[PDB]
Amino acid sequence: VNSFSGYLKLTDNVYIKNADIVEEAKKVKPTVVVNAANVYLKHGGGVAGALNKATNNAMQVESDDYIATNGPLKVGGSCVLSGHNLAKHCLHVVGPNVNKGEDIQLLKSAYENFNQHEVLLAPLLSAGIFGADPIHSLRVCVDTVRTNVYLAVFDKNLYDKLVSSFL
Repeated sequence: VNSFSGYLKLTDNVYIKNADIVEEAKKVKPTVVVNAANVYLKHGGGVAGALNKATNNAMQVESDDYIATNGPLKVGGSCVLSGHNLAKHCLHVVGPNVNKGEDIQLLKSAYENFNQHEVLLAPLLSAGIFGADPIHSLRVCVDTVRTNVYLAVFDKNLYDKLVSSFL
């Protein structure tokens, strides 16, 4: 497990790669994979939908079981569930959605959940439909995460911009 290869080292504990996170998980077999989730743990698009489809909807049925007892998650909160065939554990983290007016300061609180796990395979948080600048999100990651995080970035153009600014 944790057979990470081909990653570019940005800091002493942050690594980056231009790759598909679902294909990486099947190749690395990580201990933890991170899901960019919403407060109701509905995996209907983005990274969440791709992970759930790779689990043949096993992630969605487990997520609904957790919501039935916990209710909605808080922005910046997280929960650890099973990783099914993709990893041992899946950490669902809810970043702030600046389109809904949620505070961008809460992105530090979202990344702080990574410090509960020794090594993670993760995407960037609060980007895309959550509306935060991906370069800003990566800045908050390298500033708050003290454990080993391996970042998969799908877009080649975005990948080159992040590398040019952080290496």
